[PDB]
Amino acid sequence: SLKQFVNASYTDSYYKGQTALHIAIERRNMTLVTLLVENGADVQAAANGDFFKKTKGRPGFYFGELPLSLAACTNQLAIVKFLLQNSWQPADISARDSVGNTVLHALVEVADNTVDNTKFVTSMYNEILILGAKLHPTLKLEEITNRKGLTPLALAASSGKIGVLAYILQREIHEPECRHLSRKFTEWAYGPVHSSLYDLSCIDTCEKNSVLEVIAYSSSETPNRHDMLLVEPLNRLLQDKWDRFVKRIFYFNFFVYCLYMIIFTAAAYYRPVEGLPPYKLKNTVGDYFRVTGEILSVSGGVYFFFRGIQYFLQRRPSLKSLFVDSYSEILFFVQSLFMLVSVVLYFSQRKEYVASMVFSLAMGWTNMLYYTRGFQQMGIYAVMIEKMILRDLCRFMFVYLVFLFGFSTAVVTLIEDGKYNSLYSTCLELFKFTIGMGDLEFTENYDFKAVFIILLLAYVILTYILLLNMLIALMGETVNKIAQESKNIWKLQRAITILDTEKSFLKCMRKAFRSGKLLQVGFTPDGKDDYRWCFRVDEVNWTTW
Amino acid sequence: VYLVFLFGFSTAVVTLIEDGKYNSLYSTCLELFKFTIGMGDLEFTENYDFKAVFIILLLAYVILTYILLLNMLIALMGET
Amino acid sequence: KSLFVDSYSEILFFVQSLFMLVSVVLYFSQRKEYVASMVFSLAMGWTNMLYYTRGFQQMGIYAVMIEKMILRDLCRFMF
Amino acid sequence: VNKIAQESKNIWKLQRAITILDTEKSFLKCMRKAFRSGKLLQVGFTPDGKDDYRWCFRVDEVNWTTW
Amino acid sequence: GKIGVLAYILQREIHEPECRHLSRKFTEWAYGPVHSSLYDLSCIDTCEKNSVLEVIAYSSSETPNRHDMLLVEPLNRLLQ
Ligand SMILES: C=C(C)[C@]12C[C@@H](C)[C@@]34O[C@](Cc5ccccc5)(O[C@@H]1[C@@H]3C=C(COC(=O)Cc1ccc(O)c(OC)c1)C[C@]1(O)C(=O)C(C)=C[C@@H]41)O2
Ligand SMILES: C=C(C)[C@]12C[C@@H](C)[C@@]34O[C@](Cc5ccccc5)(O[C@@H]1[C@@H]3C=C(COC(=O)Cc1ccc(O)c(OC)c1)C[C@]1(O)C(=O)C(C)=C[C@@H]41)O2
Repeated sequence: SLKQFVNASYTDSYYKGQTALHIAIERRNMTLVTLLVENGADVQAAANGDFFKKTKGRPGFYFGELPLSLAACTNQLAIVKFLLQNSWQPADISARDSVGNTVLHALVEVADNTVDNTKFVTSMYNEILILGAKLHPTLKLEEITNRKGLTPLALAASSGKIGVLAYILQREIHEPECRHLSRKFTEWAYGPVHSSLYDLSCIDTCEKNSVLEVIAYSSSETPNRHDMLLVEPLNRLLQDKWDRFVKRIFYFNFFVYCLYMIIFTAAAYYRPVEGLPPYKLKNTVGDYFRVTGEILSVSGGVYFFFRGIQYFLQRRPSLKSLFVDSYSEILFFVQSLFMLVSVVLYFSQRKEYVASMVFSLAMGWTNMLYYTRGFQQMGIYAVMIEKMILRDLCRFMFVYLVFLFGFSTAVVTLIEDGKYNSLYSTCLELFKFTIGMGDLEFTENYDFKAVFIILLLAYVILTYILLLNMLIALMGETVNKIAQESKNIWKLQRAITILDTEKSFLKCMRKAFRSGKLLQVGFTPDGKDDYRWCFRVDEVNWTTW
Repeated sequence: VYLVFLFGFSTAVVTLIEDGKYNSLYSTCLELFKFTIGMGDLEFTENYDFKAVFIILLLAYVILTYILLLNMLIALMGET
Repeated sequence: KSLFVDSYSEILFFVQSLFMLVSVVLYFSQRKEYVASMVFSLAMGWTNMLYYTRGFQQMGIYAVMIEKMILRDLCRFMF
Repeated sequence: VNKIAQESKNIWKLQRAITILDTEKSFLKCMRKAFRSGKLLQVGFTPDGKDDYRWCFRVDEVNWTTW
Repeated sequence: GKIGVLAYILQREIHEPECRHLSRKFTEWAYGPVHSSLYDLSCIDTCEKNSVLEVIAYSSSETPNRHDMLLVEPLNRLLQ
C-alpha cells in the first residue's frame, strides 16, 4: 500500500506531525508537492510540534501548522492555488489549527510591519480571499474567531500589525463577484472630488472585539498602539464622534468636576477648629452650608472610588499594566482613597483626618489636568508633563537623592553638638540650596571650618551647577523627541475618552451609532442586498483624471 | 498649569494651617509663589499640627513647580 | 596618562579607600583630624554608588552623561 | 547632550563589558559554567581526517527576502 | 581598532570545498526565513593571552573605535 507510506510523519513531540508534503512546500519544490498530493498525501496534516509553535524562549517557526498556511506564510502563491484547487484533494480553506487560527490568522501573525514583509503578506491575504469567495461563496472567512475569540481584523488590531490593518480597513476589490469582499467603496466622483465609503463593520461596535475597543484598551505592549489610530477611517471616525456627540458631554463633565472641587475647597477651608471630631451641627445658615459641602465632597469621593473599582475589574490589568499605564485612573482612585480615609478618621474622633483631607484636596486640583486632553494645545502639554515625570524627573531624583544623602551624612557627621546635628535638619538645609536659599554659613558648631566649606562647595557644584543644569539640558533633549509621539498619545487619550463616554451614555440614546445605514453593493453571493453602515469621506485629487 | 498647581497646594496648605498669621488664601498663595522666584522660606509658619504633612506638601509643590514645571518651560521655549 | 584620562571610577574608589586609611592612621595617632578624612570618605562613598548605575539601560547612560559633563563642560566653565 | 546620545550608548555597553570580564576573572566559586555556548561540531573535516569542535555560539535570524 | 577588518574576520564565511574549515561563521539549519548561524568563538571568549574581548575592553583609550567594535554582532550578542 501507498496511503500509509506517503502520509508518514514525525511522532516525536518536537517535530510532531511534519510530513513529506510540509517538506516539499518548505523546499519550494512544486513538482514534489504535486506528486505527493497526487499520491494521496493528507493536505490537512497538522504539524503541531514544539518547533512549529511561537515559543519565544526556544527556536521555532509558527506558520499555522497546515500546508496551506505554510505555503501562504512563505510567499508561494502557486502552491496555495494548487492546494486549494487541485484535482485529487483540495485543501479546506476554513480549517483551523490547534490554536483555532486559520490561514488568515497566520498571515496576520507572520506580519511584522516591514515594507517587504508587509507587501507580500497583504498580497497573499488578498489572493486567499479571492479564492475563498470563488470556491465558497457562502463562506465568510474573516468572521471566524480563533480560540481567543479574535477575528483576523481583531488579531491585527490587538497584535499591533499596523501594516495589515491599514490594508484591511481600506481594502477595495475591483471586479465582479468580489466587490462584496471590499471594505472601501467609491460611491460618486464628479470632478477631482470623490466620496468613498468605509464599511465600519466591527469598527464601531460588534459583539466583543470592536477595533477601537481593542486598540484603546491595549495592554501597552502592543508596538504601534499610538500609530494605528492614524489609519484613515479610524481617525476620521473618532473626530466625527467627538464633534457630534462627545464634545458637549466632556465639557459638561469638566464643568461638573470644577464645581465639585470648588465645593470641596470651600468645605475644607471653613472647617471648624475645635478639637475632637465629629462636630455638632449648629442651627445656623453658615453651618448648614458647611455640612452640605462636606456631604457633597464625601459623595464625590465615593463616586470616584467605585469608578476606580469598575475600571480595575473591567480592564483586569495584570499588576504591571496597573501601573505602567492608566496613570490618570490610579491618581483619581488615590484621591478617592484619601477622601474615604479622611471620612473614617473623621468619625473615629482623630484630628488626623485633616492630614488625609488636604492630601485629597491638593490631589484633586492637580487631577484637573486630566481634562486638558480634548484640547489640542493643553492636552499635548499635559502629556509632556507626564512623560517628564516618568522619565527625567525620576532619574534625576534618584541621582539627586544619592548626592543629597551622601553630603548630608558627611556634614552631619562633621557637625558636633550643634543645633542641627541631625539628618533631618541637615537634609533640609542642603535641599534649600536647590531652591536658591542656601545659607552657606548656617552653623559654626564644628571644628575644621575648611572641611565643612569644602563639602558644601562640592555639594553646590555637583547638584546646583552640574545636576540641575543637566536636567534642563535633558528635558530639552526629551521634548525634541516626544513632539510627534505626544500627538499620537493625545489622540489615543481622546479615543479612550470617547469610548468611555459611549459606554456610560447616561440617556439610552441611539444617536451614538453614527454614519447611516447605506447600501454598498446590493449583490451579496445570494440575491440579497447588503446594508453595511458605511462612513462617508470626501476627498479631492488633482491627478488621475 | 502653574495656577492650577499653585491654587491646589495653596488651598491644601491653608486648610492645614489653623489660626496662624497666614491662614488665608492671599497670604499663602503669595508665600507659595515666593518659591518660584527663589525666595521660598520653607518654614514660614509653625501654626499647625502634623509638621510632616506640611513639609510633604511643600516639597511636593516645590518639585512639581520649581524643579519640574519651570525647567519644562525652559525646554519648551527652547523648542519653540 | 591612561591612568587618569580613563579609569575614572577606579581612581575614585581608590581615593575613597585612601581617605579611609588616612582616617584610621589619624584615629590611632590621637589626632581629631581623623574626622576630616572620614567624612571625605563617607561623602565620596555615597557618590561612588553611581558606579552601579551601569548595568541599567536608562540609568547607566545618565551616569555616563554626568561624567562627560564633568569632564568637558564643567571644567571649562569652572576655569 | 545632543551630541553624546549614541556615544553614551556605546560607552555604556563598554562599561558593562568591563564588568562582565572582571566578574568572570574574579568568579569566587571556581565555576566552569562561565564558559558558555556549547562544544559543537562545525565542519567535521579539517585538512586531515579529524573533526573540529570549535565551541560555537548560536544566533537565530529571520529574513523575509532571498527565498 | 580596525573595525572593518575585525567585522569581516569575526563573521567570515567561505563557501567552497576544502576552505569551509577556514570559515568562522557557519549556517547549521535554515527552515523558512529562520536560520541558525554558528560563530566560532575561538580566541574571543577565552584563550591564552589575547582574547578579543579582553583586548577591546582593556584598550589604552587611544584606539580609535574602542566604543564601536563591540557593536559587531557576535560580540554584542555574546556579552548580552
Ligand atoms: C505617580 C504617582 C501615582 C504619584 C501620585 C501622587 C501621590 C502624586 O505623587 C506622585 C509622586 C510625586 C510626588 C511629588 C512630586 C512628583 C511626584 O506623583 C504622582 C502624583 C504626582 C502628581 C503630578 O501631577 C499630575 O500628575 C497631575 C496629572 C497630570 C496628567 C494627567 O494625565 C493626570 O491624570 C489625572 C494628572 C501630583 C500629585 O498627585 C499631587 O498633587 C500630590 C499631593 C502628590 C502627587 O505619586
Ligand atoms: C575627578 C576626581 C577624581 C574627583 C575626585 C573627588 C575628589 C570628587 O572631586 C573631584 C573634583 C570635583 C570636586 C567638586 C565638584 C566636582 C568635581 O571630582 C572628582 C570627584 C567628583 C565626583 C563626581 O561625582 C561622581 O563622580 C560620582 C560617579 C559618577 C560616575 C561614575 O562612573 C563614578 O565611578 C565611581 C562615580 C564626586 C566626589 O568624589 C565627591 O563626592 C567629593 C566629596 C568630591 C568629588 O575630583
